[PDB]
Amino acid sequence: FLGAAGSTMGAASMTLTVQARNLLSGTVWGIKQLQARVLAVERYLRDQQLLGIWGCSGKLICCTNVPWNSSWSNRNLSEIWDNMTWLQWDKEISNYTQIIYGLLEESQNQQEKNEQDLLALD
Amino acid sequence: FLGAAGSTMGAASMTLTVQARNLLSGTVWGIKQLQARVLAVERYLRDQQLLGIWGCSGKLICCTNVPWNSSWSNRNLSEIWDNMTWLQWDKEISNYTQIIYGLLEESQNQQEKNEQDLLALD
Amino acid sequence: FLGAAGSTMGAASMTLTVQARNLLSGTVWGIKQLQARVLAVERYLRDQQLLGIWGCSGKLICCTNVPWNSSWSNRNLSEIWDNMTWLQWDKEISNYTQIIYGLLEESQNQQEKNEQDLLALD
Amino acid sequence: ENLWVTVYYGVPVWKEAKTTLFCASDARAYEKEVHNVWATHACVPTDPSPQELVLGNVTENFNMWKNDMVDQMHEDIISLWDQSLKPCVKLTPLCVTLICSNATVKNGTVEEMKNCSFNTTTEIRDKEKKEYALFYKPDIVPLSETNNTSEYRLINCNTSACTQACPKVTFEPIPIHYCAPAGYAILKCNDETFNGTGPCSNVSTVQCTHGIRPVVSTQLLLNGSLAEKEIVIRSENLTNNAKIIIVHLHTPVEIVCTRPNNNTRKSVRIGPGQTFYATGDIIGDIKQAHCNISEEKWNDTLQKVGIELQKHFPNKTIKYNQSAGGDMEITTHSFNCGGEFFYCNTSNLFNGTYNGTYISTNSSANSTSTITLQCRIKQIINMWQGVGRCMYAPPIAGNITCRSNITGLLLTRDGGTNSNETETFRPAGGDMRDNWRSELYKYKVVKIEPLGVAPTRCKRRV
Amino acid sequence: CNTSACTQACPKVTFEPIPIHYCAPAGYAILKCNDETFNGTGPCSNVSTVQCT
Ligand SMILES: *[C@@H]1O[C@H](CO)[C@@H](O[C@@H]2O[C@H](CO)[C@@H](O[C@@H]3O[C@H](CO[C@H]4O[C@H](CO)[C@@H](O)[C@H](O)[C@@H]4O)[C@@H](O)[C@H](O[C@H]4O[C@H](CO)[C@@H](O)[C@H](O)[C@@H]4O[C@H]4O[C@H](CO)[C@@H](O)[C@H](O)[C@@H]4O[C@H]4O[C@H](CO)[C@@H](O)[C@H](O)[C@@H]4O)[C@@H]3O)[C@H](O)[C@H]2NC(C)=O)[C@H](O)[C@H]1NC(C)=O
Ligand SMILES: *[C@@H]1O[C@H](CO)[C@@H](O[C@@H]2O[C@H](CO)[C@@H](O[C@@H]3O[C@H](CO)[C@@H](O)[C@H](O[C@H]4O[C@H](CO)[C@@H](O)[C@H](O)[C@@H]4O)[C@@H]3O)[C@H](O)[C@H]2NC(C)=O)[C@H](O)[C@H]1NC(C)=O
Repeated sequence: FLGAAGSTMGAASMTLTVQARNLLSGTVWGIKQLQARVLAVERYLRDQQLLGIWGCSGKLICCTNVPWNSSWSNRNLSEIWDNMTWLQWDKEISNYTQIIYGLLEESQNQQEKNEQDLLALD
Repeated sequence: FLGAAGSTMGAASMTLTVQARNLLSGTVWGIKQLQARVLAVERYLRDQQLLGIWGCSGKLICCTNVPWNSSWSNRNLSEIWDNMTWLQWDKEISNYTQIIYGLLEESQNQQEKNEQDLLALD
Repeated sequence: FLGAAGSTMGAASMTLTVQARNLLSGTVWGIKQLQARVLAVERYLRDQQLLGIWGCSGKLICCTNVPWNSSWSNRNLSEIWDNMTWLQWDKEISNYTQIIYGLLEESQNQQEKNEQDLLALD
Repeated sequence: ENLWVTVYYGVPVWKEAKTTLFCASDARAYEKEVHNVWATHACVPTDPSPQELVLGNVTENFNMWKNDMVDQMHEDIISLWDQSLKPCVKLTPLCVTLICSNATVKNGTVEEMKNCSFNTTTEIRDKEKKEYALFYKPDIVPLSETNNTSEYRLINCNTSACTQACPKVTFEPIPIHYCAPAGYAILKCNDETFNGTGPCSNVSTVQCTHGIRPVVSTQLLLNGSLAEKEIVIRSENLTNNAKIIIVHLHTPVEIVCTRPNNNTRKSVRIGPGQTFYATGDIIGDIKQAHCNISEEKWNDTLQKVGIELQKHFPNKTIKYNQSAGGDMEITTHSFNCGGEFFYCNTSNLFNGTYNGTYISTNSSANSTSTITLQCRIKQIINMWQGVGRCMYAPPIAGNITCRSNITGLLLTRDGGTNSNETETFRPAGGDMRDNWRSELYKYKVVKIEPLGVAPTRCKRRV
Repeated sequence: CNTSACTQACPKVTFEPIPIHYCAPAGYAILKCNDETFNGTGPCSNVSTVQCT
């Protein structure tokens, strides 16, 4: 489940599918277990909401059309990707994920609107 | 949530992602609240069913390969799109949405079958 | 719902969307009916997990980059396709579906990593 | 070259947070009938595998005393148990004037239990009948406003009403595997010298926890697991004397208890249909209920706990003392055994001391020396304080034995004074949170956040 | 008074056999055997499906 934990980002770039797959378990005993069985289903569809509305239909290595403002890390790509592991990373860049989500929203919606500029041209 | 309500179609063409995002709330008190917690999750996956089977994987501005039969509106594109708003439009076009769903179903499935005609050619 | 059942594979290749659509019913009476109302929703999202991670975002006729090892059937394509109906096929091919799932997983993930190989070039 | 933000799914990222938890049961309850006991019918079936998945480069914090899982299991056990007693008789027709026993034999030169008789609402409402039974002494109270000793009462009827645990259920500690719902991960600390707070440098993950024993026990943790290497000691902070101090043992001390009175079952009936059980005549000659521990084992283990206390108190030597007073439930070791509820005086296990000098106790010169604890018996269990308390444990026929292993001692540093250089420790009371927490320090549940963000040299097409 | 205690069926309820349709939740199919002399085991050669019984 968590073999990529701790290791560097490049090493962690694979086995992501194993980490995504594990959202299934159990049988019902009463209301509280049924509350556990609505489970991360709301969480899973919340992630699906976020990634689909960012144009990333399906779960993948989705890169975007928003440039990376260096003020979020101010660290080189190579020193980060080869050496850093995601935990302190998620702790640090938590200062910026929200405006990043907003930028992804507006960029994806603007790009989708621009599809009509070509999709009405053909 | 609903800033686009009332305004015309073209003005309402943006902020769609905001209105799509809002499908999350709450904490559990008993069976009835848990019934509220299965929520529009079933509705959300119904909409996912409809739009995915119409080839629109990831909700977007999806235009299709079914020509718009003018008997549904018999109104020009510009007069509708620049001036009308979606409430009375939905009230009127309710006479035709069902056969439209059928046409979308058959058109998409025929197109998907025709993928094999090229996808088995390469 | 099941018009394609029994008939051969080629005849069954259509009306698949009808069989995909039917995952909706009911109103709540207590815990057990609510347990029925979490329904195949877990099954539906399990299928979504499987087919989305295999790159088939939005259920379709999805062919993959894994060659068909003939040891799984050792039967010609035409004889299977025009004549066989799926039930005994699924009974027989159950000996191989699991390693097939593994192969689809690794093949899709390797292909997805190659998106960065190409798309870092642009 | 320019950089664009890229979103990664399937990341390992953690956040400690509250969450509902399954209950999963081992195989040794699925052979019974349904609901005999809950583990057979409600909790999901287990799986022995996967084992602990080692993690190469992890570094995780482990605060154990604030671990929510104790509360998520305290409320679980209170809700589960209090639902198990629902269908059984709610006694109520026993709050009756008990007019009973003749003179005691030889003024207490005997291991006494008292006989009493009483009027019951028989199967016909208004044709009550006389009946006789016997009870152990803690469950009878004098009634009369005067000195008169003729009339007696159950110890209830001043507290809340009661219910009888049905003969169908069993109290054996069927183990419970805790398993987090999908989307959460159980992280296991694996630092062999982990005290209870700070980091664990070697950490793993499991799908479901290995089975915990839910056994109720105050002063000694019966049938528990074992420390892998050595005796270890835990507290939220040793400076606070009021805090419970847990001790965990590597070598298991073997404890055997028995109640050799051949108590016999009797079946009174109460109103329509529903029976009520009580002790009949004892066949045989009565004898005290007691618990036995091997003396050399206890001496060696207590001295080793002495050195482990000296690891935190090298300035001072160690003594052990009697319990800190209070009522019956708090003073005495109380643990369940085959159907009864034993209560045992613990003085004879906490009268030693240690002053640096490890004596040549082992290997055994003569293994015949064994200490003995005098033990009382109860049936009216004021089980948890203010819960809907009094369960009536039905009396169980035939003589019983509960040969078991001790694995942990709950103690309290004395609330004394005078700057004693040989500070002394008493047995603690048992809050069952603390009993359960001692066997659950190894686990922590963490929220999985599989959405990721990072830079990469990409630019999608337009 | 020798067996368990009792309760009186209220006058509000009725014992008339109101029919019940058994219906499977979405994702499952009710299959009906239609062989006019199906004895009770073995195959049924003519078979259908229904939404609810
Ligand atoms: C805990 O405490 C409770 C009380 O709080 C104890 O339970 C009670 O104990 C009482 C004392 O033992 C006992 O009382 C009995 O009364 C019987 C009389 O019954 C009457 O009522 C019934 C009901 O309506 C009527 O049907 C019946 O006809 C009577 O009117 C006595 O019979 C009992 O005594 C017998 O045993 C003692 C020995 O212990 C003898 O000395 C005595 O004589 C009785 O034995 C004669 O009778 C039996 C038949 O019962 C004959 O089979 C036997 O041979 C004896 O015969 C004599 O007579 C013949 C000629 O007929 C003669 O030739 C021969 O030599 C003999 O002399 C007893 O006294 C209560 O019933 C009991 N409570 C209940 C609910 O039962 C309890 O024990 C305590 N427990 C402990 C562990 O401490
Ligand atoms: C009720 O009380 C009685 C009397 O106290 C009690 O019976 C005794 O139990 C002890 C329990 O240990 C018995 O101890 C023996 O210990 C020897 C070791 O010296 C063992 O080898 C014995 O067991 C094995 O060997 C037996 C053949 O010799 C086998 O039949 C047995 O299955 C084992 O393989 C044995 O445990 C002691 O012998 C008895 N009897 C007496 C007279 O003491 C009884 O157990 C109590 N009831 C309950 C339910 O505990």
